[PDB]
Amino acid sequence: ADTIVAVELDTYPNTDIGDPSYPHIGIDIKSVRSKKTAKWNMQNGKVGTAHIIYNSVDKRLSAVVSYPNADSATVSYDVDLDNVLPEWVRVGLSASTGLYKETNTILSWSFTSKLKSNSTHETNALHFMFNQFSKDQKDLILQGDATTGTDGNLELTRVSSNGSPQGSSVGRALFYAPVHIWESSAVVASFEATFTFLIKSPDSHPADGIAFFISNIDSSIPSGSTGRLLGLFPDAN
Amino acid sequence: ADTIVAVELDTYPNTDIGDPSYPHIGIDIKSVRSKKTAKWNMQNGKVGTAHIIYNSVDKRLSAVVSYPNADSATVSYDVDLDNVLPEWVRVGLSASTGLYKETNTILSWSFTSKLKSNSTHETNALHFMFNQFSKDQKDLILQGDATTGTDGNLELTRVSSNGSPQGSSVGRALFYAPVHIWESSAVVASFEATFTFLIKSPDSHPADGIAFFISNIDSSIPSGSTGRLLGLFPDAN
Amino acid sequence: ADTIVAVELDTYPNTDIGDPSYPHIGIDIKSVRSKKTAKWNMQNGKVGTAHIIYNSVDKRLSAVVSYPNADSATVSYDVDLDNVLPEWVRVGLSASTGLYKETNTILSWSFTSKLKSNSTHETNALHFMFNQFSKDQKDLILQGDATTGTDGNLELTRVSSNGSPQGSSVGRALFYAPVHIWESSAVVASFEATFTFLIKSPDSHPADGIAFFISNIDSSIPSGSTGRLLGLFPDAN
Amino acid sequence: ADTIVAVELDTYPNTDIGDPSYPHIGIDIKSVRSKKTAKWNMQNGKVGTAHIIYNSVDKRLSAVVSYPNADSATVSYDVDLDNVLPEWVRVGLSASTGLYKETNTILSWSFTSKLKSNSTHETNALHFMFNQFSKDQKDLILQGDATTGTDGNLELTRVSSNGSPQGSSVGRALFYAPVHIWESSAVVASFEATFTFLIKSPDSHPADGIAFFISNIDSSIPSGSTGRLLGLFPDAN
Amino acid sequence: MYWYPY
Amino acid sequence: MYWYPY
Amino acid sequence: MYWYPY
Amino acid sequence: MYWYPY
Ligand SMILES: [Ca+2]
Ligand SMILES: [Ca+2]
Ligand SMILES: [Ca+2]
Ligand SMILES: [Ca+2]
Ligand SMILES: [Mn+2]
Ligand SMILES: [Mn+2]
Ligand SMILES: [Mn+2]
Ligand SMILES: [Mn+2]
Repeated sequence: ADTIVAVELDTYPNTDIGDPSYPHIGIDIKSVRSKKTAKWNMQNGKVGTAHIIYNSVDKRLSAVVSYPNADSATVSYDVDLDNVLPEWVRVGLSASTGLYKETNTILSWSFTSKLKSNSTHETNALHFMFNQFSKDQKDLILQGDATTGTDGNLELTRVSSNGSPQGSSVGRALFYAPVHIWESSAVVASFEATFTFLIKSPDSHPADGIAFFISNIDSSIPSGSTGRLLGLFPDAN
Repeated sequence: ADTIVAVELDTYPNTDIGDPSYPHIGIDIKSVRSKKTAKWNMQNGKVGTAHIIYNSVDKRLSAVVSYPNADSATVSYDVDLDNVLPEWVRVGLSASTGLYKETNTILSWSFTSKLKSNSTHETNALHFMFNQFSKDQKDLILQGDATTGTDGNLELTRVSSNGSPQGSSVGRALFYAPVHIWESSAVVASFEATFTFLIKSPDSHPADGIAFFISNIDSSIPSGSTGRLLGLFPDAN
Repeated sequence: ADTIVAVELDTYPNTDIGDPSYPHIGIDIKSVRSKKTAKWNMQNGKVGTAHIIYNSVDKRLSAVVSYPNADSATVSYDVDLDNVLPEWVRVGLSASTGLYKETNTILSWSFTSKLKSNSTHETNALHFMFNQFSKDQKDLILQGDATTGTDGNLELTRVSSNGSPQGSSVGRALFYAPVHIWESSAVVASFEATFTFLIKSPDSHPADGIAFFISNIDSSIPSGSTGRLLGLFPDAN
Repeated sequence: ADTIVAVELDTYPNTDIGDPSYPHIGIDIKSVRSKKTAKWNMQNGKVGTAHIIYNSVDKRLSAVVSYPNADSATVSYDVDLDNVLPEWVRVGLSASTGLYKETNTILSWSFTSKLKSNSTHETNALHFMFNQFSKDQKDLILQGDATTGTDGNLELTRVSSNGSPQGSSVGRALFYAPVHIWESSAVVASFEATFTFLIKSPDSHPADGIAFFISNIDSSIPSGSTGRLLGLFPDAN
Repeated sequence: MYWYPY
Repeated sequence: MYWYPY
Repeated sequence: MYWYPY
Repeated sequence: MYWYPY
């Protein structure tokens, strides 16, 4: 089945499957059980920023999530993506709710991928930046309850007419064109992602989180991957 | 039919359909009969560069074709793209051969599109850059006889094993993801494309040309668009 | 004297020196008497944006000034910069006040210059971006009453403690490193500047304006260039 | 005195002061005695590429030097630049020869520095790229025997009319404008440098190397810093 | 409501 | 001025 | 020397 | 086709 690698912004602690006893940021490598986590002082109703970076020289994936004038959380895990992902992949944002809910709004999203092979400074690069989402976003693949438009924002999960988060929702946004993430011959390969989110829950005690993920070109939402599964995994193994 | 705007690097003068009496560069707006051309001193066997620019403030499409240490060819045409192209399109490269041939090799291709809606500086941008094409270029849509892999380069038209160009050949290369070329609320919309070519002709009698084009998302090669049609138009009206 | 090319955001009509009878935007080529202007519906107290573009292929300098959800002002002027400016220059922002005042606050400023010599694609480029200015902005050359630090912003002219604009004030902000604006062997030379301003006037009678300018590396504020001279020219010829 | 941090491409093994018994790449923190080295299969007469990267999230400085179709050397050292450099610095290239000599040619050099502070996506950035050096390079500060022009290349050390390397030479190239490398409040700060060199020595057994360095704004060449000192340090402490 | 001089 | 759940 | 057709 | 000193 699918191949996933993700940086999750987990808002609810599902201890029954590894989650720490608190909102956290994590790095998932083919499993919902993060290979590493860091606690995250999530702030309901506040706009935040996420930063994921990686380079083949250090083979270290790191993420930073922060809020204006507040401390930030950081997490890093050493991993050689070449041994985990196919050389061609798709990148996207995933989010879900379950019993408890929360809005999972993306206000902006940009990605940059660079690959420099074995020939004088030959560099291949891809860069996209969404500072505003249109109703008809032809360069995005929306899966599940994902929707764009509602005055420039990407709503990953179900939101009512009045604006409240619906429980049991799943939605993903993948950039249309495939990304060449690594090449068995590049001096240096690197990518960096940034997106500003807005997680707001009325029935305070929000769930379940947002995750930036990388997968095989043809990935789709596994059935029953609502709640704790973040719309990324079919089981908690 | 399709809607096509293209900058063509014409190598054979078919002065029967409006063509000038010499190798030229022109701007085509939905027709093979260029709105404006300019003599182009084509150098067989030499690598060259083509720069195409356009911004919504001036509503002027300009192109520059040069060869190292040589005079350059320049052509512009005041045209408002909002009233010619759908707001979502695809960009690519098309080339052809007929009775006479030439190699239509692409060594690199980069593209950048910026859109600034009136919620100011909120900018959306797409940028891709190709310095080398691999045998399996997933982020590219190859049509006709177009192929990549030939060690780094993109061969738009048929070239034999030994390396000679074949006659009656048509090929195109479109970028996978659709592009948002213009938007009503846009304060400023611009884009610029750059590519290096190598048109080689053993029998110093090349034909038919290479072109950078913009079209509807589902454009495909028209029938019999080999030769003088550069694989862009169905007829010569 | 100095050599100055500037795009001015004039707020007071001094129709005695050629000024239009209303707030306008114009292009100045070595004189305060604009080569061409355009009515500008200035909105006191609102943040605005100014986009300036120019490329050597068209040899046309264009500017766009807009306000969120409002019609924009646009002005262009066919001018060949090679025969007006030395190949090395400095770029900056200048503003002034006289009998009447206004705040000439800059919230952000970005600049990008590209030069492609005929050794093709061999491209030289300079790019700087300011989203916030610190109290000690070393990569900036402040002249006159210009100051940074006021929490993020760049105050070109004098503003009291309580925050009101002072009359008879002149200030400039030039980027430290010189810029290579044009070069003989250049296939294509271009540059684009963007900045957000906030012109505020307690007594709804603003003056005198803000301008983006290009000049010789050692340009400095001319004497008595307060008010109508926007701190760019010595006289009004 | 000066504050230095550099990635050196050491071509001669000065064991008498720590150098490994072979050409190497190293990371120098305020001392010519690298905190870490990696052997480097230098190739006299071949054009090579250097890549230095760093980000505040990982606080890890890494460098990659390679040659077309050959293996590359890599070196990394964990260091928090905030505790080593002033927040404002200058960046440059340094090279030297001694008894033994070598050409220390720079064919291209580009740098990018990004700083994102504590306010919604406010990013400050600086980017310059030299693909060709002009005789009169006003945006570069040349020290010592450094010279530009000789058909687009930066020659860091003395080269004779006929083209042979002179012993006992020192030269540096610093980018004119200061760089804000870190800020006591930025979510993420990062920089990346790339330059292609050409080290050629006739009297084979070359010396002494090239180094990418970062220093206090007003750094200058220490006297007697030829040979083993790489034009960076006043002594081997 | 901050917007006008003329 | 919505809510930190801590 | 590779350069000309016409 | 100058020289690797190894
Ligand atoms: Ca969870
Ligand atoms: Ca023709
Ligand atoms: Ca005036
Ligand atoms: Ca040494
Ligand atoms: Mn978790
Ligand atoms: Mn034609
Ligand atoms: Mn005026
Ligand atoms: Mn050493």
